[PDB]
Amino acid sequence: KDANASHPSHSAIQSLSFHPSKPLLLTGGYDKTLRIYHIDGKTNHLVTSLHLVGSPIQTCTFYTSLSNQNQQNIFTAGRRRYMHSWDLSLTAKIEKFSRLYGHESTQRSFENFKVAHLQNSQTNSVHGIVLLQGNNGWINILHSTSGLWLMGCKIEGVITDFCIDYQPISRGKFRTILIAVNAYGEVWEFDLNKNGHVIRRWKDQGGVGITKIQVGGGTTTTCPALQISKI
Amino acid sequence: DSPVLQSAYDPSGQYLCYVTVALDKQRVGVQPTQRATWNENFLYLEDSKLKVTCLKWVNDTVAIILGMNNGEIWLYSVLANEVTYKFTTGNSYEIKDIDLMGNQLWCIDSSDAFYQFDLLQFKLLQHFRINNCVQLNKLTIVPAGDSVAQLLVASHSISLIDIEEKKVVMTFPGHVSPVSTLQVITNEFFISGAEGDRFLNVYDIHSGMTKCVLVAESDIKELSHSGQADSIAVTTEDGSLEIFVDPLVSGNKSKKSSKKIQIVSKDGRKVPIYNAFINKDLLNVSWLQNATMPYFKNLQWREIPNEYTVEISLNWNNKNKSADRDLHG
Amino acid sequence: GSIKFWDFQFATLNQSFKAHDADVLCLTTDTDNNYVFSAGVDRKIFQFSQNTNKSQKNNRWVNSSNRLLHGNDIRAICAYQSKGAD
Amino acid sequence: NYDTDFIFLDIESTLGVVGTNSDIFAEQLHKLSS
Amino acid sequence: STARPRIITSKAPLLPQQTTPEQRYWRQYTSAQLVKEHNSVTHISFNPQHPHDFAVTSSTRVQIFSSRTRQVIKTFSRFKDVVYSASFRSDGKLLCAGDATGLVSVYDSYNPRTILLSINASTHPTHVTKFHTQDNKILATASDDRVTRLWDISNAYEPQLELTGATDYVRTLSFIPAAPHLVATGSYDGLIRLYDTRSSGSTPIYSLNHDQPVENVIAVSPTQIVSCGGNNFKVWDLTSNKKLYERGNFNKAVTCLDYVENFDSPMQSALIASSLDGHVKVFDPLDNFQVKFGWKFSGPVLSCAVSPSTAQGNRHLVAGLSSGLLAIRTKKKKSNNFQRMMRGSEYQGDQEHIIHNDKVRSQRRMRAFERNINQFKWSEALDNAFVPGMAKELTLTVLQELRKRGKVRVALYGRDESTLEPLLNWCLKGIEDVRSASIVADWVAVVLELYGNTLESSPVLQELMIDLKTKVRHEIHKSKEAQRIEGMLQLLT
Amino acid sequence: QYKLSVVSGGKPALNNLSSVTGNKNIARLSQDQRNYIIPFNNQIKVYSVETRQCVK
Amino acid sequence: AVKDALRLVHLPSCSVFSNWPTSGTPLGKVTSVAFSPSGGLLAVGNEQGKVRLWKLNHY
Amino acid sequence: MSLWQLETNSQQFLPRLNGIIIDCQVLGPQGNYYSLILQMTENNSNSDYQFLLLNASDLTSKLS
RNA sequence: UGCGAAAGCAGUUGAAGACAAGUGGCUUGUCGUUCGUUAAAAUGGCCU
Repeated sequence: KDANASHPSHSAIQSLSFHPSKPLLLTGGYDKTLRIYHIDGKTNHLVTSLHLVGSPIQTCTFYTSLSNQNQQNIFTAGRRRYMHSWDLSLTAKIEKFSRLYGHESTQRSFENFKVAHLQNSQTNSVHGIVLLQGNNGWINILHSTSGLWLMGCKIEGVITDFCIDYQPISRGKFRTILIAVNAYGEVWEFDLNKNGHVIRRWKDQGGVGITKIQVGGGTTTTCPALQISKI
Repeated sequence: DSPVLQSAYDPSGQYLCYVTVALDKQRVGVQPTQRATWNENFLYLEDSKLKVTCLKWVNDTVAIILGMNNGEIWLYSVLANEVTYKFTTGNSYEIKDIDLMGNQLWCIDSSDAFYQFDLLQFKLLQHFRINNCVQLNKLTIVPAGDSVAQLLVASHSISLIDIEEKKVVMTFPGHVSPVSTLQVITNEFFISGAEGDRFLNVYDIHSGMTKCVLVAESDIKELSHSGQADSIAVTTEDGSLEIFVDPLVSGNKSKKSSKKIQIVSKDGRKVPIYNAFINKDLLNVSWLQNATMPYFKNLQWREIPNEYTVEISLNWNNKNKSADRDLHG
Repeated sequence: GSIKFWDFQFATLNQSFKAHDADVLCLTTDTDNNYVFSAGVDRKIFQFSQNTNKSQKNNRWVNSSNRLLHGNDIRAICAYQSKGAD
Repeated sequence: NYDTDFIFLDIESTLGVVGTNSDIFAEQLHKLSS
Repeated sequence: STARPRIITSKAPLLPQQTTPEQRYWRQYTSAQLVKEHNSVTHISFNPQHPHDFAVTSSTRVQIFSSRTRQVIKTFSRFKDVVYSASFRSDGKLLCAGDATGLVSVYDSYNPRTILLSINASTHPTHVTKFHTQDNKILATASDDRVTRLWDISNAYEPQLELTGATDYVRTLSFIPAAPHLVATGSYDGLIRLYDTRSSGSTPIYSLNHDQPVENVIAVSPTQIVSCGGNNFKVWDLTSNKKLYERGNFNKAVTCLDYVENFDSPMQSALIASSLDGHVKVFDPLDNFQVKFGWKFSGPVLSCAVSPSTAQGNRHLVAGLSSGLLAIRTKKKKSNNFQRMMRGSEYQGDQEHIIHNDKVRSQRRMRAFERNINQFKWSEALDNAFVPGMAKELTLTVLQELRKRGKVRVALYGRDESTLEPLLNWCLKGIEDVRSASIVADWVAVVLELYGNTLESSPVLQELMIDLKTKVRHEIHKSKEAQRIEGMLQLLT
Repeated sequence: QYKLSVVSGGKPALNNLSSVTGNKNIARLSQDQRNYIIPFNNQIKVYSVETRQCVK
Repeated sequence: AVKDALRLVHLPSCSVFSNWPTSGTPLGKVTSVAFSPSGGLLAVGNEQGKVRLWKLNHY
Repeated sequence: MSLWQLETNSQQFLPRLNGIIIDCQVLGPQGNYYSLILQMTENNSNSDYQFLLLNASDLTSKLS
């Protein structure tokens, strides 16, 4: 059965994400509402539904932390200078991120974000980062709970898309790599568990107008790991 | 249609066990019917096509027996979260109904076979099958103490069965469709109700004669009877509840419902009741508030009016009033 | 007014500082590149330091200091550093 | 105050006034589901 | 943390003769039109129903003007003598005009060529003709025959009722607005008679003694009516036969009245009065018929009217003068593919459970002095004060904000001759006013405290200080003589 | 028939020591950081950060 | 950009599945897509406002 | 209350906090709260402190 | 500082010790020092 058949959408469905554990599907579009559906085979019903006024949404993501796997945030954002974060509690407590901590000129719209995990690498403490794709070549990485700007990674060209790769190192330590593509086809990989420094820079063979990069086969941002040893 | 595939109360109506699908796999959860005395962990069926066909509360480590569709009765403790023991028949046939009396579990098969298991010994005691009963989908033990004589089996047509002779001793005219509820009321009566009809009938288990017919005003999903036959509450297809008060007295051959309860929200949206529970003066109704999470309500059903409309508070357009901010933002 | 440090191989930015209020006309460094001094039309001289062992092992300049000494501009800056002259 | 009491304010600001089976299953489930 | 409080504009204690809401509303009736008629405009009526046209009765023609272009849409010129009264029926469908030969002629409105019927009333001139306001098929015409007549417009041969009884020159009718059997007529002997039409009709049920010869009688409530004649107007409770207000706020005789109800206004009701000396005034019936606004015109005003209660468009006040001209003052009032792509932007959360709202409201734009006081640019805030296009209260409030807030001296430190001349050249103008002169005093005192050497060097602010000295000399003569007047009426207590 | 009582709270009363900069805030968060334990000069107030009410 | 433009390419073999989607799959103008982490289950949202749902029976 | 990004020396402000900050500290495990003591020194006759934590996300006064 | 009214009316401004600079003393100046008396400045300014 069509998942949003129970409660129709009033716009084109711009983003779509499953929950990492629960049977929930979050849809959202330019009608500035976001809907969660308990999906099954027969009767995909609507769990809850939140209409953010004056804020059409373009990307919406279930985030679930690695430490306790008990937060269940929803980060959502559109063509705005803010990004909402709903804390799932089954009223609804949402917060708004609207401060680039000195970096507002290079981030004029919170549309293209991605959420990922990051490790402190002196403690074994992970925390979520949101990653915002900005104007020049910039990716502004900031904390997913405090909203503090952690670091920024600039590629040379027109930034078009990016993805997050993880690689394990030892027992309980992994490393986060940001993979960002020019429009022209040249790809930067930034190690960002340290300071956001480039470790590899390669070039796509062929390809001249590049719109979308993705990784897969392990833990992406859309197949997320529930436990840190499962990365 | 309802996401809750199977659901049943424990005796005394204190917990509700319910099987719902969760993104192509069945999951079995238990909720307390009153919090004043969430439970966020489920039993997960790990196969995409294994599913629960029946479930029964045992009575004292508390457990559920879940009759599956691969010839197995799983026995699952609820305080812990594992199937403690896996009864199996020799076959792969789905099992249509189970019951237990004391420690003696009985079950029916899709090949119309009867199996008996012992919960104290974890063993298949008996396996048999009887003639002219060929589409069985309900059994009910007629209670006679620790003796577990006289099963009562339905196939659209109820048949009383002596198990020492493995033979049929009475034959009741059932329905025109498969029987969906078949429950013993007193030591001389049993109620039965079929799939897709709104007529229960109470039969006399000693003669075969139908005492009375009970008429819901919508197709009956589940029923509960209070433990002393004085009240029967059925829940129907349109999400309503109908209480027949004292149905076993002299509205002479067929009785209508005495009380009818439905739930609406503050808006006008009618939520459906599934699977209520009744006892002496106390009635506990269940619905789903969000998509699959059950909410309950206790009611003194003897002092409510006849046409009762429960009102619940449910989010429809409410402005998200954050506690850290006044109304002016 | 921004001062940027770029990794030569990979040809890409490591970190950008928003230091001056107008143009940065001239900037220079010392011998072992523990400091970078910079100046322009907003007439302050900024000093960017990497002298800490953690700064050298992490490749992280910090915006250390800032002095106002000139009257109108700074169009030229240079550095000399020897055994009896720095 | 206008209902026959007198409030006073201390110098460290304390306002004062001069006036006129199933049970163990329930317990262990509320433990194990919290 | 809070938001920043806005800079509050310095308001002084209010002076007398402030702008009332009534006179603000009645003062936005502007853009006067003067249309020269052939003779004195005697009557003017409005269309009731689509209340958007008005008929002006000049001599020997009646012109319907539109209430959106103010030009003559239609005109009625086939009268033999001077046409006197012209009113629309309550349905606004046809137009009656009494003529100086005693020939009431009723046309249909918006068609001057179809004269519908010509009632031949008295041989005397018929001076007032109006339909019933409740009934549709009866027309009341009074004439210089000292007898009014009610005519059924089906049987237009004999009058269906003949209201006599008045001794001299009946010039006005009126109907009572809830009881349709009740006709109040007014004549040049005073004595508003009024008649129950179910009775004989040759005797009034009672009579109201306006002492002057009345010029008009209108009905305000179903109970109270207002008669104007002579220098005053009086109001009369009709259930108790008794006068209860009289306003005589004119010099010459009040020629006409009319009344408005429920229209979009601070005034819930309004009676305006036109009075042969140039004045038309508006009186508010809810606070005891007190006058709230007035217009003065270029000659003796003979008749006036306003747009009716349901005007819904361009709203008019018209006054026709005895000089032979007409004065109108009005108050006025991408792709289907792209839209399918950008569909949802007008939804606003109807079927949605929770609806979150944290879009902050966009406040008024900050002026340059306010954002400079915010950015702590205090000398730039003083510079932004003394631009030419600044309001006087705005210059005063940024001076007062720099005075209270920080330092006059900080705002005045880096200055010289060319950058002090705006301040002192404004202080010349601000020293005259009472509300500014304390701030002007301490600002001039501080600037001569810390620029006493530039006084010596530059001669072209020496003369500014001398002009300021003569200004304070004039102002101190004024502030001394005000204390003398204060004493000389303290003597008279 | 008249009786005196102290019924309403007072000042929060942090560490009133000299020579301690930084940590003079003796209020604590819980470990399951849902309620905030602040002392007063008359009592220990325990507020709840979810609902902003004093709960104990 | 166009209607029904969705392909599922099998890999490591790098070969597009040739039996789905067909000409009668109501994919629409595919403006989002999502995979379930456990069930083997596609959600495909189009410009009409419809999430269509499919289950891959390998999982 | 300013918070200095020590990489680029970049301040983020919170400007009108009805009292001078006599103590400020991060509080959470991830640092999601700031706790502050505000001395409110317009009256010189008493030392009256306001205790104000606030969530670090949108810098709103959670539990003053 | 005290009494006052928002005006005003009476009172002032010592000592010890340590340290710093200058030329063990002498001079000058300070004090997260004590006793007694009712007693201007580090280019450094306010969020989305």
